[PDB]
Amino acid sequence: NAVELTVDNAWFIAETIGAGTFPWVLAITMPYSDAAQRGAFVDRQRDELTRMGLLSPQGVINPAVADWIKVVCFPDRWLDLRYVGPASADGACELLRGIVALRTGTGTGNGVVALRNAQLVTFTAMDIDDPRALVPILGVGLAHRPPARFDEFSLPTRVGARADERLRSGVPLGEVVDYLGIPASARPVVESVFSGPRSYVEIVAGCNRDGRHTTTEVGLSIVDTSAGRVLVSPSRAFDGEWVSTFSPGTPFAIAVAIQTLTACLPDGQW
Repeated sequence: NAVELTVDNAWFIAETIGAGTFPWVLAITMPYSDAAQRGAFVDRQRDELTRMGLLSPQGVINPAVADWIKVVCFPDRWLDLRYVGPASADGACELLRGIVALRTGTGTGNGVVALRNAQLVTFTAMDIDDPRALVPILGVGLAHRPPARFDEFSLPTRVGARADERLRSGVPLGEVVDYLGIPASARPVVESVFSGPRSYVEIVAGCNRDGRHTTTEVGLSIVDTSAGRVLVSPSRAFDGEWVSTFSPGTPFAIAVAIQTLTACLPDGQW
C-alpha cells in the first residue's frame, strides 16, 4: 500500500501520466534541461524502475503506483504539509514536505499521502478521512512530543504575521513580544512559538471545484516548543478580522482545527 521512490523515479512517472508538475509544496521539479539530458535521464529511469519491477517489460508502469501519483498530481482535495526545521549543523536545510491528496468521482484506496524527504519520496495509499490515521501522518516531520499545557490565547492574525516579519528582519524578540500585547501568562508560550530553534509544520488546504482551484487564505501550524506541542489555528471573528488562537496541540484539537480549516473551502475535504 506504499512505495518509496527517488524524486527522479517519481518525476518519470509523472511524465508518464502527463502531469505538467508535481504540487508546489513537494518541490519535485524537472530534473533535466535539454534533449540530451532527457535521454540520459530517461534511460536511467527506465532501467531503475525496471530493476525494481515497477516498469514491466512491456513498458508499462504499475498502474496502482501510477494512479497514486495521478492523485497527487491532479487532486480534487488536498492538504499541503510544509515542514520547517532547525537547519542541520552542516550549513544546510534538507527538504521535508508532504501532501495529502484525495480523489472523488466513483464513490484499496481513499486517498494518497506523499511525503518527500531529501532525495526520496514515498507514496502511501490510505483512507484519509479518519483523524486517527491522518493526524499521526502530520507528526512524522515533527519531533515526537506531548501537547504543551497552557491556557489558550488569541491575537489578530495580521498582528501575528507582522510580528514574525519584524522578528525575521531583526527586531529583537522582547520588543516584538511587547508589540503583540498579550497577557503575561501568554508570554512564555508565544516566545517559545516565535523564537529560538523554530521547528514546525504549516498546513494549507485546497480544492478543485469544476476547473477552479482554491486554497485557504490562511493555514494552521503545529509547532513544537520546549514546553510542548503548540497549535496555532486561525478563525474569523464576528467582524471578519482573522484571529489566531494558540492552543495545546492535542490530537483532538489538531483534528478539529483541520476540519474547521477545510470548512472554509467551496467544496473541500471533510
